[PDB]
Amino acid sequence: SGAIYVGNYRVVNRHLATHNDWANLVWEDSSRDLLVSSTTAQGCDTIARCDCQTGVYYCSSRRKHYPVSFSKPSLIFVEASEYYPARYQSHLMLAVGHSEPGDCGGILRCQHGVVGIVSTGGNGLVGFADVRDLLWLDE
Ligand SMILES: N#Cc1cccc(CC(=O)N2CCC[C@H](C(N)=O)C2)n1
Ligand SMILES: [Zn+2]
Repeated sequence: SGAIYVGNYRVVNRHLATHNDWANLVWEDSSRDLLVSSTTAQGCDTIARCDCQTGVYYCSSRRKHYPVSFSKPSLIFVEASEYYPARYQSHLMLAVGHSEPGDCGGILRCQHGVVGIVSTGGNGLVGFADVRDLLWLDE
């Protein structure tokens, strides 16, 4: 679990969005596993606007942060799950690092701010949904 809180927006994994997220929907994209909802309170986070390919992510299944080198956002095949049919997930970045079911929502940050959130993983990989191209989150 986990979310990004920036301005009057809450960014979550689309497959973990709550009834309240859907009732306050701003934007969602199944191909990216992202959903953004509106908030009444001002958020605590700021978004990176950069091309960093290294950073640190929070891994809830270890209660620890780990450093990672990750690939540039791209279209990657993701096997079927209870949440989605087998499909290509766009704007996804992969890295070697521990993740297991439950780690989705953990934040990836570089020196510039929030880069994205955990969205996939397994077998010593961890995949992050990029948010750096969503410029409207800043206004
Ligand atoms: N974190 C993590 C992790 C590690 C091992 C396994 C998993 C589960 C996983 O990959 N998916 C299930 C939920 C929806 C996902 C998607 N974006 O399509 C795919 N996550
Ligand atoms: Zn950066």
